[PDB]
Amino acid sequence: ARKALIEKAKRTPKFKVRAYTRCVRCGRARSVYRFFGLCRICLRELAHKGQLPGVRKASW
Amino acid sequence: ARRRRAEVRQLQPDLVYGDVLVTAFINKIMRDGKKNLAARIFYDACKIIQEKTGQEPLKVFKQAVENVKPRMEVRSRRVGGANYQVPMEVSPRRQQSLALRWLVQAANQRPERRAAVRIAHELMDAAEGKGGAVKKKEDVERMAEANRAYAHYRW
Amino acid sequence: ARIAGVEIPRNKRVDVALTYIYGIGKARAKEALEKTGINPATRVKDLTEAEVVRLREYVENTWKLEGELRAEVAANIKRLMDIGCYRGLRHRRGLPVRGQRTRTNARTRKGPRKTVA
Amino acid sequence: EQYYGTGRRKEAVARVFLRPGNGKVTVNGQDFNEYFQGLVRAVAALEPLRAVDALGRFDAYITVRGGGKSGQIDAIKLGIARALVQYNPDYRAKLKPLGFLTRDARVVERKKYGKHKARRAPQYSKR
Amino acid sequence: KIRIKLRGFDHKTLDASAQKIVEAARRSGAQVSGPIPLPTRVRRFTVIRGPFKHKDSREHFELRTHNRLVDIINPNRKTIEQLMTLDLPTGVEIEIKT
Amino acid sequence: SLKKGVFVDDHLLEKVLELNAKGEKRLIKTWSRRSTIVPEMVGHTIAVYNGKQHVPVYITENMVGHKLGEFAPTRTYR
Amino acid sequence: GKGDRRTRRGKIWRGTYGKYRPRK
RNA sequence: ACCCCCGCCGUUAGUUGCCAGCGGUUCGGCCGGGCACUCUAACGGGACUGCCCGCGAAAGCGGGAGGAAGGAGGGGACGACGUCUGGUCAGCAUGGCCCUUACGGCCUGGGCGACACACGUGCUACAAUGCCCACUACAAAGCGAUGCCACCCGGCAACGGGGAGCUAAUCGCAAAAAGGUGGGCCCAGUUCGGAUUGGGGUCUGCAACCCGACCCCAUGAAGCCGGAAUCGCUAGUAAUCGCGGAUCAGC
RNA sequence: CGCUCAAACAUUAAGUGGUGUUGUGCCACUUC
Ligand SMILES: [Zn+2]
Repeated sequence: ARKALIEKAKRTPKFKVRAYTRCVRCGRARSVYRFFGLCRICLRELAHKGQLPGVRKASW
Repeated sequence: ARRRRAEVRQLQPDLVYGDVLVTAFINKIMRDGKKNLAARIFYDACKIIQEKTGQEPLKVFKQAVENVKPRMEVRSRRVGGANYQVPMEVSPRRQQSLALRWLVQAANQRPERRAAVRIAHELMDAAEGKGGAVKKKEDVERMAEANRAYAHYRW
Repeated sequence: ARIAGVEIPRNKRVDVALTYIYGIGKARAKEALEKTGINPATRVKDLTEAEVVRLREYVENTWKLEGELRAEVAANIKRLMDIGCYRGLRHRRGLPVRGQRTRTNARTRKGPRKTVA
Repeated sequence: EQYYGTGRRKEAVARVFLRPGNGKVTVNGQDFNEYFQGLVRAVAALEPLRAVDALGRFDAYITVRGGGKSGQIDAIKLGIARALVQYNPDYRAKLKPLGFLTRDARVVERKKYGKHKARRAPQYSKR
Repeated sequence: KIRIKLRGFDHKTLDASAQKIVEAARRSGAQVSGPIPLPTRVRRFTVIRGPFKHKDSREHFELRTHNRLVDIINPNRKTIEQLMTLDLPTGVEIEIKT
Repeated sequence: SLKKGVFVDDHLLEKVLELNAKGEKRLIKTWSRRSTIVPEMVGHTIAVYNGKQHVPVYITENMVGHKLGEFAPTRTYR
Repeated sequence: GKGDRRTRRGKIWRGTYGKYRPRK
């Protein structure tokens, strides 16, 4: 229930209730930023990677 | 503080009496930052002064804190394991921390309902001495007297 | 004066006096004073003879309270007990009935702590 | 004719319009003592006026905004000081020393992460 | 009589095109207000630094958005054309109304 | 808690509305512990599921505004 | 108190307004 | 140290603000009007033990003036060679290993929320520096187009209907709360404390029994400041008061 | 209030014992 799990969040054959956000890259269901479509873990990487437009290290 | 002596913190003078002792004790009645309460309480106390005694409020306030002002406290010194209570002098900037505080206690021990009248009537008995705040001074002073035995560790 | 048949609120705010009445609180106390137009300030020791009668005839006749109310509460529970439902099994054992905590807390309907371990 | 300075304090900034006259002190409308009803911290604002004896000779229409109530009075201090030092540069020799022309950068420091209140670590444990 | 909104993620490139706009416009017809530096939105998304049970020492970034405004009273037939063959942004956003 | 259209599942009403046609028995396998007891399903004995099995429980007149799940515990120890 | 479900000092904590808090 | 925020000033800008300046005013920054200031957000300036004196071999230290800011101005970003054979193969990657009408796939439902009990972390308090209620006032940084919902109506209310504007420094979440003023309560297990429970009720969502959030009546508990021990903070800190956001149909 | 006990708990990385304090009848030694 890892592989097949990802292909379940693209179908939505039943109620909209059973719909949830899924990490595009990895496949996590927890900590998925509705802005990126990524999970807290990797979007951090792709944030070290500068492959994320605009996204920059912040300090104040 | 192990590095520097840590210079004492200077607070701003009163806004009605212009004195660095008044506000020094105000923030002492102050709880959680509500500087207003303790201030109002304080003055409503000095209004009790001018009603009970024809004296001037700040006068009975200067003489009150002075009375509950510890001359010689008792502290603890370590001399090779053994742990005594070596008495000695009370730093001139401690007498002021304590005294202003030691009125706070007994005024919060009073049966009186309103807070103004607990610091008012208490400061009217501190300048007298018979107050139950000075009875927190007379006590610690006794602990030093009776301990004047182990005085040869006065450092 | 005995208002709830046997309950006697006296010597205090007439509005708050009705609070100690089983079935009356802080919302029904502001209602009976406005339907009989009575002073919510004056104490109970001093009011019209027709006012003790006024609130006694009204209040004790407006709805259910006192002991006949507690009476029904027990029954309502005794109905959750008889057939034996879930919102019944929670009275029947004494645990909380809102699916709350039981692994910790819940001492309100679990009594004092028992330890043993 | 006019005097002006610019004093700030914790987001709460304040302008200062000085004009020769009575002792009138209107701040964004609002009578002076009125806009600080029941606030002992008030009377501290008009401090740079008794250090110059020109309290009963100068009105002043203030325009403060931002921050809380008590912090504002601090943005009126820096302002009244800069206003009576502009049209009067000589009052500065005996003004700055007593302490009246300083920003005072004491600001609520950012809350840290791993804390509730920046300098507030979760009640430690070990059991 | 004409307004334009410049949104972007890099104020360096955004400010260069904001200034680029004034040169052509002004110096060919209409009175034109300089670059108006509008308030700055910032999307700060904080995240747990570690990949597991390490709720602390985390790391957070921000997605700054720079917004600048410029107006141009008269849309000169000489400027309308002066603002189509000289405009070469990149990762910038622009909008035009009336 | 719902108020308009007291919720339920149609299947169960399906297999029971035929029981009101010629009043036969009162037996049926169910899975909708969610649904609401019908004031018209009085006297039947439904078997409600709880993750473990089916519990045959009789319905009366007092219990109506409740659900089947109430009369079908899920915690082995009641 | 702040833990009250029927006071001004309560509704200012539970987010809700209800009867005991100004509204349209 | 080179970077960012906050402190002082100036340049560039005037759909943010301003009877400051005058004119009209439904006397509301609402119209004209203006860039001053406030602000907004970019560019730079500034502070280098530089100046004075004292101490000193130098480095450096102590004192004073100027100054918005001194001796690192407050705050962040930044964590070495390695250690913990620390953590995670369940985020992903990945050698080895086992399963393969199955250790894989589906679904409804249950469960992860079970309670004789124990620890960590928490919130609310046990009240007169307070509880309650009315009126009245002041933030920052943020977030919002089947989302934020102005205002009108019903309703005790949660809410619903009607409907304006808003992809937003233009509309909206928006009352900030404690504060201020007036009022009540008058030391009581209380108008403290709101745990628990009965009844009625609203909304999201196929569906709230197991298990949701919230409203009203009612019921109103342990609780009168906490043993051993133990916890945080050197200043706008602790404490104390609020507000929003990520996650989300809701919680 | 003092005195004896079997536990819950607290002191230590851990163990042990001790002890602290409630409950009950009236720092030492050690970690194969
Ligand atoms: Zn990922």
